[PDB]
Amino acid sequence: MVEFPEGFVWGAATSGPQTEGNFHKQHQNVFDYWFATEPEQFDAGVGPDTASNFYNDYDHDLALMAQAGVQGLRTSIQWTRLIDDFETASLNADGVAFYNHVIDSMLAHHITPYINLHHFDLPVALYDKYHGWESKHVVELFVKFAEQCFKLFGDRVDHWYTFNEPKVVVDGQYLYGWHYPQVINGPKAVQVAYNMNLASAKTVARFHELSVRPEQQIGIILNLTPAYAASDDPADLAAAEFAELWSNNLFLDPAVLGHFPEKLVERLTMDGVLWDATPTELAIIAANPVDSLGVNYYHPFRVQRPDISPKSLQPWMPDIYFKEYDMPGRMMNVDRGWEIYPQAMTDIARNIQKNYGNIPWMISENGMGVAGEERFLDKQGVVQDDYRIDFMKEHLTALAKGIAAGSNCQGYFVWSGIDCWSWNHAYHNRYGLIRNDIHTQTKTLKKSAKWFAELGERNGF
Amino acid sequence: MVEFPEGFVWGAATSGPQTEGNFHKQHQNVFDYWFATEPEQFDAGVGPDTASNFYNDYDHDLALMAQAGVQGLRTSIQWTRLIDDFETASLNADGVAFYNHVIDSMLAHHITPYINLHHFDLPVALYDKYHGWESKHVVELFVKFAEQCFKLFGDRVDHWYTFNEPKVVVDGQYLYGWHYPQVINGPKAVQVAYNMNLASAKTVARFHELSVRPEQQIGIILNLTPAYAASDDPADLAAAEFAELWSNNLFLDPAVLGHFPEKLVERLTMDGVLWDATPTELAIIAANPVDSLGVNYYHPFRVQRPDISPKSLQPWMPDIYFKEYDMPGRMMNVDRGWEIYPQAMTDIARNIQKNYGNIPWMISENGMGVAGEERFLDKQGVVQDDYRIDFMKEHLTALAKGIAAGSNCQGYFVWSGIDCWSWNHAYHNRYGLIRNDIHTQTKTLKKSAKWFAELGERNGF
Repeated sequence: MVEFPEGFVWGAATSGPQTEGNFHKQHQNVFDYWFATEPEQFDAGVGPDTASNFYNDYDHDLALMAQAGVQGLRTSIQWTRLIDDFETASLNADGVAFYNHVIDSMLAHHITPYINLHHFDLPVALYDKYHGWESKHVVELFVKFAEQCFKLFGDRVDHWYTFNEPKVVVDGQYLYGWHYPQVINGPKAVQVAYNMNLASAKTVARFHELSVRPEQQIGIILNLTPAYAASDDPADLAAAEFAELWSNNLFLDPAVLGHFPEKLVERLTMDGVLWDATPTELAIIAANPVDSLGVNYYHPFRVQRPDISPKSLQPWMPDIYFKEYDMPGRMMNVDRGWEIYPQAMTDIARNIQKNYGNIPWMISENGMGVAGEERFLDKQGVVQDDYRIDFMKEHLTALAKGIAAGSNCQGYFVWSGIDCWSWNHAYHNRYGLIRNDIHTQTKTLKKSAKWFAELGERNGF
Repeated sequence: MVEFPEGFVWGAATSGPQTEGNFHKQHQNVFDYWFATEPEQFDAGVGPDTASNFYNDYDHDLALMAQAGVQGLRTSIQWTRLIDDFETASLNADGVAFYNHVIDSMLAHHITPYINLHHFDLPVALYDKYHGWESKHVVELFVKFAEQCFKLFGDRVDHWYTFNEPKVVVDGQYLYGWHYPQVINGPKAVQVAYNMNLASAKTVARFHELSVRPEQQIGIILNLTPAYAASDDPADLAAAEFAELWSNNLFLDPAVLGHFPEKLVERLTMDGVLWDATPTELAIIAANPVDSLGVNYYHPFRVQRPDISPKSLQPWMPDIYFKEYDMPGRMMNVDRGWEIYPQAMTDIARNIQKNYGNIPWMISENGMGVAGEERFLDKQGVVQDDYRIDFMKEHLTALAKGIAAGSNCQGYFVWSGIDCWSWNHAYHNRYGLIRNDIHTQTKTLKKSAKWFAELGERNGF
């Protein structure tokens, strides 16, 4: 009734920081330090020190994911676990040993590894010493960490990603207080977006200098969620224009086309907040676009005119040009606060096909987070998460229309395999096909896990 | 006709425990204790307590080696003489002063020092308290002893070695009963081989943190004799394959390549006898390969299939996979019971050249032992050891072929300079260019010693 291309990958996505726990980890990332000093900023004071116990229980957790139909698992390597000295990227022997264990264990459970290098987990010491992603020297230290990952694990990992959602690092660390250091500074944010695009292009370049087999490829993972104008009012259309350039093109265009979006550069310049770039850096970005795209999609983005004129006396923010809009009658993931709009999948697919060379891409994250899932347990402690199955069906239906129209989508990864630690929200909302009882770290397939395994067997539903 | 590279080093090899005697030595090594409790185990009841009287007669002993053409002398410092308290590697002042005397007397006689740190002489107290090389705390105590050597003597010693043939310690102490404590335990032997490799890597690390001169270099002395298959039968080829990994790669690969041979560790793992290692220790081994290689070689090594299945019910030993083979037609040194086959030196030279990066190396032991050399005294009182001269001609001819094909061999060290004490064989077989009458400690050049002096003036023959 709804079928998918031959070879389509059915996978799951997590990250190191949200699964491993902090057991024996050498360095604190910014979230580790945030929790150590202000535990009250986290749901129930549950931080990342244990998370979903993946450091200790990886082998059996991978077996459960394989049970759940996870043919590919995408997670991340922590800079703060792998590296001893950041300046030279010397190696923490115990951390290298741990990532070889989980990659080997993925293979033994017949899971294809997809390895992302960075997922919101900047080392706090590099923020204290250089201001983190503001520093083009920190950019270089990142590339040297990437180089080690490629040399250590490239022999049995084909599929890599530089970053998960750099835009969330920019927004979170420098615009809205979501991430420690909670800086609130538009111009810095512009430089950080620049610096992270540059780090990604420099990592792509080093990846291909070091690759040995043709099937090795490196990509990036972004939100491509479209900006719908609230109305056809010119002021709402103009707000949606800028929201689109700034939330999507800022990263999509340099990663895939090789250059920054022309209209955005012009607006940033006119406002006096343009990044500092050099011709040599821009040439690196132009010469090393990603091999593939990971699309994270959860909810649409709707936007109307700003309440006050953008020429008002205020600190510069991208938000001076647009304000978020609530559509009456929207479908809502309420205990979460997000709109549910599957059709955006189709728009994204068409946009990639028409405007971005129909580059090979995957849905790298799609999922629904729900609170208090103990209420939906049945007589055997199996969460009856039909809502999650229906949510997956609605978005997969939309995806398949994009594919039949000709968009080069090659896989679908659910967020997430096993309930994992959702930053300051901790375990308030669950996303997994597999429930984790975090008091005992005992995990059990949900109803959606068996549906997912069957979806992969029939390559459809 | 047979010539050698410019700057080739013609030297002699010995050790401290076989030359010094035990004169005023603070501690017993395992051979001292063994002789003191079981003198019946030593040929003619002769033990290490006087040996070749080097403690008392070092100055004129060195003058004789100088006469005999020894351009560089390799010997060893005894842990049991240099160290007072083993736990802190505190210094015994008379022992420190003794080795300062011999080193300065070497330089005064224009003999270049080659100092080895360990030659079968573990302190017996460390076996009693910790079971010796079974203990990674003993491994740390060895590095403190070595640290003291580099700081005490590194101002006028460029050339160092960590161990003379750890395999002989493993075989002797833990497999075949050649060395006190005479333990017969395969699994323990495997741990000991691991620990000593680890000890050597840590000593290389400490050495280069304390080096000041670029000429300073440290290596290890190994027996690299190939394991020749008895025939082309698969079972004999398989036996030789294990024999080679076990007898050579076990040490050659960590020392030079920075890692253990994967086929060996696979086999030890299936057999349930793999050593206990940590990721941090393995990183030290990988980070600190030796600077050069000392190759000892005396006679070939031939191997056939085991008599019974290695699946038989029997304690684990390396030998369940191979058995020694006697080849019909072999060329024999009949009295000693050793086959003569100088082409092995060419096989070693090529293997170093093609598989180990043509690392700088020397032949650190080659020599011929013969009993009852009184039989060849002439009226001037000099041993006419023409057999010893031909043997060197034969093996140097083979070595030159290896050098001509491109192997980076840089020296040739005769075992030995002066007749010395050969463990339980004591003075039964004589190996030196210089005879010692051990009743009077009177030493006399043999015929081979003028020939060796002539050889180095003429860097050929």
